[PDB]
Amino acid sequence: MISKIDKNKVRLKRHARVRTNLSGTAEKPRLNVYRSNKHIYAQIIDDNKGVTLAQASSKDSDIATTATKVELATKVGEAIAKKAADKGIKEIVFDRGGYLYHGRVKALAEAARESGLEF
Amino acid sequence: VDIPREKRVVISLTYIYGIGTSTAQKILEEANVSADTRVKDLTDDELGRIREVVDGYKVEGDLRRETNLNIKRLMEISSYRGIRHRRGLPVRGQKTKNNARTRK
Amino acid sequence: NRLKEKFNTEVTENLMKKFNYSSVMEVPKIDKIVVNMGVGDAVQNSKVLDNAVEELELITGQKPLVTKAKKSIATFRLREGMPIGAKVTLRGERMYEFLDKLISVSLPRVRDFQGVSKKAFDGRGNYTLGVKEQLIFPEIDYDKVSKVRGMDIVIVTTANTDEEARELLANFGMP
Amino acid sequence: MKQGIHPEYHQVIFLDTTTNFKFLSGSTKTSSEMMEWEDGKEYPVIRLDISSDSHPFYT
RNA sequence: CUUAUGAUUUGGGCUACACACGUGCUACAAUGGACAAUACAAAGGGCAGCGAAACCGCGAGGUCAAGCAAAUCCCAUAAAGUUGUUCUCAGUUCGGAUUGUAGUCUGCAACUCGACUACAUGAAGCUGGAAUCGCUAGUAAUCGUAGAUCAGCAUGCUACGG
RNA sequence: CUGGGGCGGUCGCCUCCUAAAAGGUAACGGAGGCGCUCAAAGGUUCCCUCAGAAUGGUUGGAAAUCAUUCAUAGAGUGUAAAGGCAUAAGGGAGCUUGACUGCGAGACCUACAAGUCGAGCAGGGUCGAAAGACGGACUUAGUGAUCCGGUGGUUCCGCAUG
Repeated sequence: MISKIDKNKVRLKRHARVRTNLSGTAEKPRLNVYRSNKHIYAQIIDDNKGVTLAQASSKDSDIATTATKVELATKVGEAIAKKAADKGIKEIVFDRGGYLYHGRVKALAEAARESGLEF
Repeated sequence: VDIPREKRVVISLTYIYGIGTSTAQKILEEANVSADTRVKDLTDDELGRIREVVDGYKVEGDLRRETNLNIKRLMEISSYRGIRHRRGLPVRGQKTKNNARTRK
Repeated sequence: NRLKEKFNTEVTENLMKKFNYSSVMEVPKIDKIVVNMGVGDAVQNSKVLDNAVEELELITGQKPLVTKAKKSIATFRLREGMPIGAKVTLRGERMYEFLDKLISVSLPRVRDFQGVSKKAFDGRGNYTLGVKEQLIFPEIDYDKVSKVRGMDIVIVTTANTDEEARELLANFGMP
Repeated sequence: MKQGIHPEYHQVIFLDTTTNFKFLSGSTKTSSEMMEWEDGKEYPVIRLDISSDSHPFYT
């Protein structure tokens, strides 16, 4: 036999390691990343209170197409900033989850830098 | 195949594996070569007519492939003709006392 | 990737009717072939390793991974480093191109009657066939290779016990 | 998939006179003379073998 | 010594080998090598043995009769030589050890364990140290031919001439 | 120094134990190390996870290597031991030189000389998409005052002036 790992649990370990010197304090909050296989999820978390400030997703009805799965990630990064232009448009800390800064996690962050966020 | 020039062809084809004094008769049969063909022989249209007769022969290197496995078959059955290869034994029933040196 | 359909035939024609699986996903599936050659202690064979890394590319057309040592065991001359292995993990269609080649040319050139085993498993679904290098270079004959050798082919599947891995090896295999 | 480290391989049509079990590959980069259309349209340079002519087991 | 220390059988062995000394054979060449021609002997043998001239085989050789129990018939065309063409001075056309292919012949039978020839393969070996041996004329040196043993089998032996 | 003295041994730092659950604490008490090493064994960004155990497999030493499943660290961590550590401080890879300059609030330690840790501030960089991380190695040994001398700098002095 051979046991196939799931890609979420390894990701979780990696993310846990990443997210020990990475925190949001509501003057510089944190957006993290959860891409699954179809949809990219972004979310501004203030790590001090444990209270979020914003939320965006590739499966939400405002941004739901079948474009590339990368241009969908560009639409979500455009979405999380224009909701964070309602409040707290200052610097944030990008949290890559446990994923590389490449492809869909990169296009989520390239889109947020060119749409008002200053990270 | 890889024969040398500047010598006579009755001794030149001997230099490859698988020919000794058959080029005097058997290669001389099919090809219309002569005895005094040096490097200056123009054997390029004659290269084709020797290629047809050497293609039937096992000579150029490929005979040593079959010759090697004939010993390998002979030791695998473990015959007395074959044990003498794997053991320095003269093989063809010779006296293995003092004057048996070329097999060591 | 022509004869990959041999597996796609036997998943639903024999394996659904043998064990009576409840879904097509949990049929036993082969995942990797590693062709780990072995050690060949290179006090001199580091030059024969350059032949041994050349022979295994001709068997399977992927470059081997020259696996080095791990410990400092005495009565053996080796340290950390000292590359004493080679393997190729065959994952994709090169597996089936190697599998649907080898199982027709393994039993004939070995000159064995039965040929491999009736059992070689580890109680989990892994075979680990052992080869004394009597099969390879079937295209260019015994012309330029130098030293006799011995391979090792491991078949890693998603079988669960021995008798389900006997079923995958009963497709043009000889136990 | 990496360029540079791989040797050559192709769909080697194993041209055997007994049923032509052409599901093989390797490094037979030789003269392409006759390529069967049901098989690998490449060199037929596997000219003769004892592969699937007479198995010792399924004799 | 006397149910063996004597017998009788086919099967081994006397032929084994990391080696060490005796005795010889063939050599390490261009006063040679390979191919063509062309001479000249002596001695001895032949009680189903020697077996010609023909053939049929690349050859080792097979098929019958020709002669004969032999100064006549056969073994048997001695060879080195001589004549010509060759290679060119290299472990090259020098020699041919050793291994697979012919299955030739003898013999109940050639695996241990024979004898050649057939195409392959072609190794040591460039005239040998200290030492040591033979030999005073048809002798050293070389060249080939015979016979005894023997169904088959000598690089030995014994005789023979050049 | 010394259970008189001599002889033997010892003399500086590091790590334990003795040490009595803070620190500290002696003996010629019990154990050991050091008088370095590294241009990657430093920096930084990325990935990565071990020993061992079975099991079964051309090498098969039991044990090299391959695969599976268990494996909490039992591995490893330049070097003694003790604390550490899978945030990996362990293991790879890519770029690099922060193994920077000027400082340092504060604190530890302590008879003094010494010794240690530092946020932060400029300066000027490296790595990283970025936040950031970088003032040497997982931490704790690898040394020795002053005086004198050498050498290189130096807007300082230099005897009446230069």
